[PDB]
Amino acid sequence: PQITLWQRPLVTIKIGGQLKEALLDTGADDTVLEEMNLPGRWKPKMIGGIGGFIKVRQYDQILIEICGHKAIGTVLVGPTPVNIIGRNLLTQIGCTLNF
Amino acid sequence: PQITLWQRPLVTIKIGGQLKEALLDTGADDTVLEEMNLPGRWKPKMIGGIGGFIKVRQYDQILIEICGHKAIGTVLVGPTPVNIIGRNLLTQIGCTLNF
Repeated sequence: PQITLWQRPLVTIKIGGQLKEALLDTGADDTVLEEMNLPGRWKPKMIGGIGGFIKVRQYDQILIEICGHKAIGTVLVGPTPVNIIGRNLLTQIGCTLNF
Repeated sequence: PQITLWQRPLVTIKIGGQLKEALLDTGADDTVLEEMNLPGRWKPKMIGGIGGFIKVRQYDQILIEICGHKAIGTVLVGPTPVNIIGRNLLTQIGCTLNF
């Protein structure tokens, strides 16, 4: 599709047979999801934004379907009002910004 | 231009005939630029992200230039560690996320 920015670019994604809402974020290096149970062993990771830095948990090779588009990679889990899809996944589904 | 997300979508902007560098962020509602001095009255605002909330100075009917195109909008000035172009101006230069 072509997502415009009059409103937040929210999309439905699927993870573990679950449909959830996510935000397509060109300003995020990594994908950050809300608190949830993912398969496996995590390592610790630090990420920074406005407020500063926080330590999140990280899982590898996680499958997420974005608008019927399969992507597989690193997902971070930490506190957020929304799941965030960063360029690590947006590249995969093939998203670009046009103007 | 059509931008890829292999790398951060950083662009050059021209603000107060001073030409900074900023990242096209669709995760951002508003535009927030590190500290500087612009004309007009500013009103305090408080914006939140990873790591929390910072207090910024809000200015309106501020003119910016993103890759040629002229946009008008509110712009928040403050303690960001990277200049961010948000939805508020991205729409003005008619940017879309495509996949």
